[PDB]
Amino acid sequence: LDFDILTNDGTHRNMKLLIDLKNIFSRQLPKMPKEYIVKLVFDRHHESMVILKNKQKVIGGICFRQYKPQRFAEVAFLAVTANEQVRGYGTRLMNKFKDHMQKQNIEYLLTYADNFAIGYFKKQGFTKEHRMPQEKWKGYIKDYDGGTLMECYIHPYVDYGR
Amino acid sequence: KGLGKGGA
Ligand SMILES: CC(C)(COP(=O)(O)OP(=O)(O)OC[C@H]1O[C@@H](n2cnc3c(N)ncnc32)[C@H](O)[C@@H]1OP(=O)(O)O)[C@H](O)C(=O)NCCC(=O)NCCS
Repeated sequence: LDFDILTNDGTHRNMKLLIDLKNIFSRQLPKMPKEYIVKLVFDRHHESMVILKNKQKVIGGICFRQYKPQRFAEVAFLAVTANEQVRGYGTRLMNKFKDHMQKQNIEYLLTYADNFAIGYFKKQGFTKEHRMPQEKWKGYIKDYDGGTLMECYIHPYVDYGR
Repeated sequence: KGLGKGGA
């Protein structure tokens, strides 16, 4: 069981892993246009951290986009394959992600949430009330009136997972 | 992160 950053380097190996992850995303996010998931996952700005089982099988992951100069990143997609849910993987992934973000000098995590989703990120430490100056993400992260923008502060020396 | 309830 590994949580590795999956590089989109045009190799058969990584490409396959990214595709498997993309398929888990669409199967688990039915309201999301599959081609839209494809677009983001493989674009120049996004990165993915995968939950790798037996160093070959993808069972989950999180797609995100860092805004390095601004020191914040947006979570695009998060998911664990159906037959592997409710085993603590999703929470362990999020913790590995925060630790990686802390190491990447990222100060805040932002993500849009709807319905149930909101409850999930609240349990993952995200809040509706932001402490990050609005004008900081304005212009970088699209402002949708239809979704709840949530944020998680990444303190420089709090221990998240490992 | 499009979500419509469910999600186990
Ligand atoms: C978690 C996924 C993110 C991988 O996770 P695998 O709260 O925590 O009860 P890991 O129902 O087990 O859990 C952290 C806990 O929050 C639960 N839960 C999931 N969404 C929740 C929400 N919106 N509000 C409250 N609880 C929620 C988790 O399932 C899990 O169970 P527990 O609370 O008894 O431990 C999962 O189903 C998945 O792929 N879901 C669909 C995709 C999705 O909605 N992704 C995020 C939006 S892009």
